[PDB]
Amino acid sequence: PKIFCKSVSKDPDFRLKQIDYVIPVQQDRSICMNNPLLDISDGFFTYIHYEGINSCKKSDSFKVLLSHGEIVDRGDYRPSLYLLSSHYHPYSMQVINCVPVTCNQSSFVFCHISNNTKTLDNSDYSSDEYYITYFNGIDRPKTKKIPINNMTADNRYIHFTFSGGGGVCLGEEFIIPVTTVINTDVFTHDYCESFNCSVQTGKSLKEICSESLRSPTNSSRYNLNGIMIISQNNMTDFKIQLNGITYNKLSFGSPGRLSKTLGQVLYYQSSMSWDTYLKAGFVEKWKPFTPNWMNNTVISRPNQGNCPRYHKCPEICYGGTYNDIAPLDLGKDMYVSVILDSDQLAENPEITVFNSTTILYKERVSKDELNTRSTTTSCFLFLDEPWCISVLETNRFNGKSIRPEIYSYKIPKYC
Amino acid sequence: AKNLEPVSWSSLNPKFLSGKGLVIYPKIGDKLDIICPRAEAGRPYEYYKLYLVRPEQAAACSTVLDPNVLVTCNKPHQEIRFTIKFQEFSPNYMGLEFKKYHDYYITSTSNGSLEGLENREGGVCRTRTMKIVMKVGQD
Ligand SMILES: *[C@@H]1O[C@H](CO)[C@@H](O[C@@H]2O[C@H](CO)[C@@H](O[C@@H]3O[C@H](CO)[C@@H](O)[C@H](O)[C@@H]3O)[C@H](O)[C@H]2NC(C)=O)[C@H](O)[C@H]1NC(C)=O
Ligand SMILES: *[C@@H]1O[C@H](CO)[C@@H](O[C@@H]2O[C@H](CO)[C@@H](O)[C@H](O)[C@H]2NC(C)=O)[C@H](O)[C@H]1NC(C)=O
Ligand SMILES: *[C@H]1O[C@H](CO)[C@@H](O[C@@H]2O[C@H](CO)[C@@H](O)[C@H](O)[C@H]2NC(C)=O)[C@H](O)[C@H]1NC(C)=O
Ligand SMILES: *[C@@H]1O[C@H](CO)[C@@H](O)[C@H](O)[C@H]1NC(C)=O
Ligand SMILES: *[C@@H]1O[C@H](CO)[C@@H](O)[C@H](O)[C@H]1NC(C)=O
Ligand SMILES: *[C@H]1O[C@H](CO)[C@@H](O)[C@H](O)[C@H]1NC(C)=O
Repeated sequence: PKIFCKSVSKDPDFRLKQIDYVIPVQQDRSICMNNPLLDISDGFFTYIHYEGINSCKKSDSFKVLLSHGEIVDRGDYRPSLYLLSSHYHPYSMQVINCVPVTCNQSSFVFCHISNNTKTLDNSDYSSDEYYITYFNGIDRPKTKKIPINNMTADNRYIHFTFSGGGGVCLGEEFIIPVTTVINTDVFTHDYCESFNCSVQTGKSLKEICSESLRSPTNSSRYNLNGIMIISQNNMTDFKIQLNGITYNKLSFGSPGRLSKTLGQVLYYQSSMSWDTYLKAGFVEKWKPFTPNWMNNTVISRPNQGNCPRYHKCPEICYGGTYNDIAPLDLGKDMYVSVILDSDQLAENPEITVFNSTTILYKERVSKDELNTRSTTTSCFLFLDEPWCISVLETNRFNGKSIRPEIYSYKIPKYC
Repeated sequence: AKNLEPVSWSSLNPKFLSGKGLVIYPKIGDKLDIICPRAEAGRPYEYYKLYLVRPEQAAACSTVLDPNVLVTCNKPHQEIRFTIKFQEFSPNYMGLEFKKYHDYYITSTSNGSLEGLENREGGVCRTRTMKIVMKVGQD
């Protein structure tokens, strides 16, 4: 591990610079550019975002943009983004959800496409379509249909969607964050049942914990997170597994991501239910999919209602924001995330560097009030130094000209 | 930039007018607080589930069709609250956007009792007409 600040610090120097030249700007200021996604691997990057007219829901978005590019040194003494390719998704009006993964210097985008916007409530996954869209700097995009009919599930799932901030490529196989649906309650919650806490009167703990994985719209359905493994040869042969996440510390199905970092694979899952502290950990066993969950007493997220920041006590509730994280040093157990410092409101991004116990240092991204929802953060070694790029889903000018922002910053060498 | 008067949610609250309900004209970038008061001495606790509904559902007083449930006051002993900033980009599960010149509706179909916490049809909406309408950016 190289030399950078691994302990508490006041007023640090992140060398924060914003990158405004990668994401398109739109002539129409009624268009809303939302739910940005970025996955950076091997010096190349894949960015994805959803533009839709007068609404920032992903389902409503009427075209969704895919772009591939490269990390390149300008003599600038900092890493910079170079944009190689931009296309719009063929089926974008029918896109429910997408996840990026950057592999062997090319961009892939895995997608869940449906004629029905509510398809995760009424329908089942044989009624919808699943695609890989992949391209590069020189060549033209090619979007293949994934043969879900030959797929081996580790349980009986009636539906699934690609959901999250990025996938991974290990060898000849892809691994993508998915959220899945099953209509019968097959799940065991020990961790949740462990809590001695105030509860809704007239309802048991085991009852509450079990009623918590149920979808907020169709109460007859359980959303449980998982992964999809696609083995492929030249996009002709396919072998597709759908595995669920380990039952150890379950939480209501939410978007989350996989990333290769420091020779590990880190899993993150947005905390959208009663447990509001950071849910993440490295993957210690693939079958079943088993992240070793961090016990993190400090990093949290806002939500309105009965499950706001720093709330860790069972209840059935839904909401919160995705602010994902990336590992700095294993040895000191350190991570960065652009997290929202608010209790309920979604706002005030702060680059925060923390360990499992305490926050090492932080810096607010904007001095003025700033509206932010999703935050993805990726890190890499540049000129033998730790450097980060974060994409923030932002509403900067009061509801018009919505557009995500990109920042790059360096982890301080001196405390 | 103003913090509006916190709106207590109880059968006991007068700010709710029988015909109109509770109306306010908030400006974008304004905070507002909705509270579930805890059981006061000599009074019974009131249990509720506050939904977000379209106008058609506010007139009919039915929350059955689509469920955006904000707060549910199922704890009598600790008061829980709900904070609203009128920007877009709330951390809401169903997604919630606050835009200029739009009308927004919050209301409950619950009994006011533990047994009737989950009632989707009618409820306090009909009787005391406990509901909140928000016309953002109107005078
Ligand atoms: C999480 O990260 C924090 C980083 O600050 C760790 O807390 C710190 O732990 C070190 C030792 O590991 C403490 O150093 C000590 O300083 C005291 C003087 O106050 C001295 O008497 C000792 O001999 C030692 O040198 C440091 O004080 C402490 N920080 C605070 C604010 O108390 C923490 O250990 C990390 N936890 C995990 C689980 O990684
Ligand atoms: C809630 O989910 C249930 C369970 O998947 C849905 O019920 C199924 O609907 C399909 C067709 O839509 C039928 O062929 C099955 O027989 C149903 N199964 C059961 C167990 O009911 C239901 O459609 C969903 N309801 C809503 C309102 O979304
Ligand atoms: C509110 O309505 C609910 C349901 O409509 C009532 O609960 C039922 O009440 C009927 C008669 O009033 C009983 O026969 C049922 O056994 C009750 N069911 C349950 C699950 O309790 C409830 O009592 C009503 N309460 C108030 C205060 O209006
Ligand atoms: C690049 O990705 C492909 C998957 O399309 C994989 O089969 C191949 O092994 C990768 N290259 C290397 C050097 O691992
Ligand atoms: C969290 O605690 C459990 C047991 O307390 C342990 O198995 C797990 O490894 C811990 N997390 C980390 C990151 O060590
Ligand atoms: C709806 O989508 C399906 C594939 O998901 C397709 O086969 C069908 O033709 C579409 N119908 C339309 C676009 O009317």
